[PDB]
Amino acid sequence: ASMDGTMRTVIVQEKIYWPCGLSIDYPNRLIYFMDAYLDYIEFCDYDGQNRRQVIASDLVLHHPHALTLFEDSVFWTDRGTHQ
Amino acid sequence: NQDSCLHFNGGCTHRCIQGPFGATCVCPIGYQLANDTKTCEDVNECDIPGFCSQHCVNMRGSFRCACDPEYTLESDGRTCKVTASENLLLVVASRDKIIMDNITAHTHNIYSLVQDVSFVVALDFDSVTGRVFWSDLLEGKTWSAFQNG
Amino acid sequence: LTGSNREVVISTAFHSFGLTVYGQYIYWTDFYTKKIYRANKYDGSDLIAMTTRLPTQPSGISTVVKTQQQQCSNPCDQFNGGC
Ligand SMILES: *[C@@H]1O[C@H](CO)[C@@H](O)[C@H](O)[C@H]1NC(C)=O
Ligand SMILES: *[C@@H]1O[C@H](CO)[C@@H](O)[C@H](O)[C@H]1NC(C)=O
Ligand SMILES: *[C@@H]1O[C@H](CO)[C@@H](O)[C@H](O)[C@H]1NC(C)=O
Ligand SMILES: [Ca+2]
Ligand SMILES: [Ca+2]
Repeated sequence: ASMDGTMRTVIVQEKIYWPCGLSIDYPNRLIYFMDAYLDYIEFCDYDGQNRRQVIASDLVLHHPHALTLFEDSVFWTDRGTHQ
Repeated sequence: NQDSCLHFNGGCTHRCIQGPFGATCVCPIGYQLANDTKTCEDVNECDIPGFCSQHCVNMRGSFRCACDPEYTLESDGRTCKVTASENLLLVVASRDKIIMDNITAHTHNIYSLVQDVSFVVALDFDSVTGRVFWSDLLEGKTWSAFQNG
Repeated sequence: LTGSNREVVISTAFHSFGLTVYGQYIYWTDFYTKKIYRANKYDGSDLIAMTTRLPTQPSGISTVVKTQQQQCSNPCDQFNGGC
């Protein structure tokens, strides 16, 4: 949406079940989003028309909650592993 | 294949070389050769996710990369690094403790910032005031403090 | 077979006990999740669980195949190899 709520759109609508946390990469203008049922970390573009998987089909993720970014590194927290 | 490699470059775009099967064809660094085994094509390096960190422009057999003003490009041609001298500071929320970690050349230092926090859930920071904001679920409140507690 | 190269195919395997390989896939069973898992033996590219949570801790796994195995002559089959 617009930061005043005047425009609203849905950008990720499929292959999504319990989307927990969001983070933004400003140089690339990318949105980073994380899912706790399908257990993935993905990044897409502001319109949701380019989409990619960072961690997927990996047992490292149990119940992710929150996400942050720095340089070429992504940090997250997991409630199942307490990690 | 074609012995006429010698006569007409084998119809190949860049270069043909003689061999036991008549023709062999090669494209230089950054290029790619395809199903016809004769033409040359350019690797669109920017199509690889994360080839270079921030901005990428494809060129014939080459690439160009750029970083935003907060960042300086490194000598290799792909990596970007941060100009600010301050260490990375990483803040995590546990119910009784706002944990803070300080990063120095891939070494860690972990401590607990603020006293008397009940159940912290959400965190953010403001760079103008140099402050950290958090919310407490048992208190039903939002608090702000300095990065030194 | 000599140790010349070493690689990690699956980076997290929740206390695997038993292991087998067939086709493009590697299968293993673990105690922690009480499950049998399938992965791709070159990359861990596609990871799935072949079973639901089983009622008890699973155990070792093996394969049944109709095709005849690799065959070779046995030195022991002539006069017990002298033994
Ligand atoms: C080259 O062959 C592969 C395999 O058949 C095919 O996937 C690809 O589309 C072909 N490319 C061209 C340019 O013909
Ligand atoms: C982080 O560590 C550096 C190096 O010891 C120090 O100068 C700086 O004050 C520390 N910052 C915080 C917020 O702990
Ligand atoms: C904490 O940081 C603020 C802002 O830089 C500063 O004004 C204050 O003196 C600091 N206090 C301590 C005890 O370091
Ligand atoms: Ca999960
Ligand atoms: Ca190129």
